[PDB]
Amino acid sequence: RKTQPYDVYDQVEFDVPIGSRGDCYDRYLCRVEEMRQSIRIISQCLNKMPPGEI
Amino acid sequence: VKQDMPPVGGYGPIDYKRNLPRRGLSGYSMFAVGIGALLFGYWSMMRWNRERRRLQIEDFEARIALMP
Repeated sequence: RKTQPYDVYDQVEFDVPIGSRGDCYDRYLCRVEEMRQSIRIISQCLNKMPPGEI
Repeated sequence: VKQDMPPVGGYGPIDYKRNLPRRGLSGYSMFAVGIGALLFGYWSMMRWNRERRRLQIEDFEARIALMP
């Protein structure tokens, strides 16, 4: 999503969580914070909506 | 006239912060609470056991005096 933005993902502020120790609990926290980043992306998406056509 | 669904002038924010209050109670004080309740129990237990020893001494006197 970030390196090759295949759609309009390039124009929202979000930041992907990274792991450090490479670990399953750490992976769990990574998933939960990707959810919370998805909350961010929904908020900015609703505020940036263009009314073009289907 | 057009009747799509845009936001109505824009939308309010939604936070995404991790609300964890770390309450708490300053756990050294919780040790103070636990040792205080523990020692309360020891003092009251001490008093009650020694008075029950008194009344058990009365029961010893009962079997002593009654026996012959």
